[PDB]
Amino acid sequence: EKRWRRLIFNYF
Repeated sequence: EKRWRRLIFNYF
């Protein structure tokens, strides 16, 4: 994952 979920939440 690599905190990917956070990158998606921040991106949007």
